[PDB]
Amino acid sequence: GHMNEIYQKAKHIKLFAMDVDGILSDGQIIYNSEGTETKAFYVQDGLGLQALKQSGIILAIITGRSSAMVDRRAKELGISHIIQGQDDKLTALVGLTKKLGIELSHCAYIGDDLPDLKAVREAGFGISVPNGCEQTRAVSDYITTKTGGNGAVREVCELILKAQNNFDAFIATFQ
Amino acid sequence: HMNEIYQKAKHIKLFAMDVDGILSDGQIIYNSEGTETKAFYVQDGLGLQALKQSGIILAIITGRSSAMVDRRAKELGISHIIQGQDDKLTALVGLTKKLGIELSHCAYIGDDLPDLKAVREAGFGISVPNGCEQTRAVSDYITTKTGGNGAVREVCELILKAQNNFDAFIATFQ
Amino acid sequence: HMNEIYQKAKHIKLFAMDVDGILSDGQIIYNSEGTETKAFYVQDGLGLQALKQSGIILAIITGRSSAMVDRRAKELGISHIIQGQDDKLTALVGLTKKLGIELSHCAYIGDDLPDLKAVREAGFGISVPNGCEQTRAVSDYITTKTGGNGAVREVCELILKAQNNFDAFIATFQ
Amino acid sequence: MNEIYQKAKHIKLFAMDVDGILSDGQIIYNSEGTETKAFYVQDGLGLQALKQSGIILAIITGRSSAMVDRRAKELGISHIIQGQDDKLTALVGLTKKLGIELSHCAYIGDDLPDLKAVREAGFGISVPNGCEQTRAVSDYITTKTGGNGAVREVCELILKAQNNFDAFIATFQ
Ligand SMILES: [Mg+2]
Ligand SMILES: [Mg+2]
Ligand SMILES: [Mg+2]
Ligand SMILES: [Mg+2]
Repeated sequence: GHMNEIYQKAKHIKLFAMDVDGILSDGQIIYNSEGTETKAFYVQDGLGLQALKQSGIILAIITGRSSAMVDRRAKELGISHIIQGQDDKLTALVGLTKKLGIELSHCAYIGDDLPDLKAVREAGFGISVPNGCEQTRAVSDYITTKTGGNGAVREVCELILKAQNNFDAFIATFQ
Repeated sequence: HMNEIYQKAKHIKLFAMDVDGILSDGQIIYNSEGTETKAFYVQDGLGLQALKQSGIILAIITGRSSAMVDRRAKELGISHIIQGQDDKLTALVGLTKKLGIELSHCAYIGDDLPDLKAVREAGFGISVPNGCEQTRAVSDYITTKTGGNGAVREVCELILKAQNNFDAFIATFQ
Repeated sequence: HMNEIYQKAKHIKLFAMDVDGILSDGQIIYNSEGTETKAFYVQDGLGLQALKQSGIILAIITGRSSAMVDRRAKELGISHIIQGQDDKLTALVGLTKKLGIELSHCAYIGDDLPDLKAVREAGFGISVPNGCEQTRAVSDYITTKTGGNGAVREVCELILKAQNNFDAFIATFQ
Repeated sequence: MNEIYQKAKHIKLFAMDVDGILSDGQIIYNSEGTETKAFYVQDGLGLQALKQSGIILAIITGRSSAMVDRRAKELGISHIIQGQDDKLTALVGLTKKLGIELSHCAYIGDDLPDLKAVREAGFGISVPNGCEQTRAVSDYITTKTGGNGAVREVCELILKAQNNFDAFIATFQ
C-alpha cells in the first residue's frame, strides 16, 4: 500500500550509500588461527550496483569496521567513496553531501543495525533488511524481501531503477 | 511465561556463554595449511557491548581452545575467557567464588550436553533452537534466533529490558 | 512441458555452464591476506563426470577469473575454461564453431542477466530458482535444486535420462 | 523401528563417508591453492560417545585431505582410508583385518560411490540430501542433514539400540 510513496522517495536518488556487514554480507565475521579475517559478498549484488552506477548514481560505503576485503570489493565495483572505521553513519553521509554537492533528500542509505538508524531515518530514501534490528527497520521507507548477502542490495538497486524509469532499459541491454 | 523469564534476568550480574553453537553456528572449519576458522555474528557484538556497558560481567566457557576465541572475546570485552574446559558448571561456580557473585545472579547460555548442568543450575539458563533436546529441556528460555545468527544479541536485549536498560541503549542511536 | 524438455536435452553434445550462482551459491569470498575463496558442491562433480563419460563435452563460461575455477575444471575434465568473459553467447557460438557442434546441440545453464542470451539461444537453456527473473523467463528448464547445492547434478541426470544413459550410469554403482 | 534396532544393536564398527555426511558437501578452494572443509560440533560428541561405548570408528572416502586427518585424530577415528575408489572393498578389507563380521558393521554414505557399502553393511545409513539410489538401499535415513547433525543423530540411535543412550545423557546430568 506504500509503493508510490516509496517510488517518490527513490525517484530522486542521486547517491546510494550502504553499510557493509549485514547488508553486503549476511553479517558473518570470520577469523582464523593465523590472524586472517574473511568476508563474503554476493555476485548478484555486484551487477545491481553496476546498474545503478550506469544510470549515473554515485555509490558509497559507510562502515564501522575496517578491512582490505571491503576495499577490494569496493574497487572492483567502482565504489570510490569508501568510509571505514566510522560508526556515526549520519555524520559521514552528511559529510558526503557537502563533498559531492548532493542534497541529503537525494541520498539513499541502507543499513541493518542501530549505528545505521539515524542515517536510514534522515536520508531521502532509507532502507533496511529482514534481519535488521527492529528500530532501524521502523525508521526505514523500504525493507527488502531478500536478506543481506543474499540479494537485498540487488533488490533495492532494481527498485531504485524502477522508480527512475531506468530498469526496463537496463534489462533490455541484456536481451 | 516472559514475566518469570524477566524476573530471572532482572538480577543478572554475570553473563557466561558457550562458543560453538552459540556465538557460532557450530561449524568447525579446517584447511590444508593446518589453519582453523570460526565464524561469529556482527549483531551479537553490539549486543554484548550493550550488556557490558550496563555493568554486566561477560564470560566465555568452552571445551575447545583457539586464537579466534581470544580475538573475538578481546574485541567484545569478554574479560573472562575459559577455554579447554568441558565441565561448564565447575567453571561457572569457580567464577562465582572468584568474583563474589551468587549463582542465582549468573546467566548461562549453552547448546549441547556439556552445557546442561550450567544451564540447569544458573539463575538464568538459556539455550537455542538447534541445541540438544536435553539442554533445551532444562532452559528457562530458548531463543528464537539461532546460534551464530543472533541468539546472543536476542538474550542481551532480553536482559537489558529486564533491567530497565534497553531503552537507554536504543536512545543513544536515535 | 517435460516431453519438450527431453526433446531438447536428447541431442546435447556440449554442456556449458556459468560458475557463480550455478556451480557455487554466488558467494564471492575475500580475506585480509588478499586471498579469494570459492565453494563447489561434491555431488555436482559426479554428475558432470557422468555427462563427460557419456560423450558430452564440458565448458565453463564466466565473467570472473580465478585459479579455483581452473582447479575445479581440470579436476572434473571440463575441457573449455573461458574466464573473464561476460558475453556468454559470443563465447558459446565461438565454441560451436571450434567443435563443429550446432548451437541447437548445446546446453547452457546460467543465473543472471549476462547469461540471458546464451540461455535463450542454446538448444537447451537452463536456469535456477535464485536466477534473475529475466533469465528464468527464457529458460527451457529451471532446476529444483539451487546453485551450489545440486542444480548442476540435477540437470546432468536430466540429460542422461533424455539420452537413455541414466539407468546404465546408476547400474555401474550397483 | 524394531528391525532398525536389531541391525544397530550388534554394531562393533561404524564407518563413514566424509563429504555430504560429516560436511554439507561443500568443496572449498582458494587462490593460494589451499582447500577447506567444515565439520559440525554436535557430530563430534556423538562420535566420541560411540567410541567410548566400545565401537571402532572409521572413515572411508574417495577424496584425500589433511582436514580429514585432523578431524579424525581429535575424535579418535582410528582408521582413515582416503582416496578410495571402491568403498565396499575398503570396508570388507578393514573389517576382515579387525576380525569383525560385515553384519556388525555400520556404514553411512550420501552418493552413488557409497551405494554398495550402504547396501551390504549390517546397518546401512543415508541422509536426506543423499542420492535416491543410495537412500533406496539404506536401513535408516536420518532426519538431520549432512554437516548438520546427521551423524550425531545416528550415533544416538546406535547408543539407544545398545542400551547406552540414557547412561550417556545421565553423565551430563
Ligand atoms: Mg551492519
Ligand atoms: Mg556448544
Ligand atoms: Mg552467475
Ligand atoms: Mg559423500
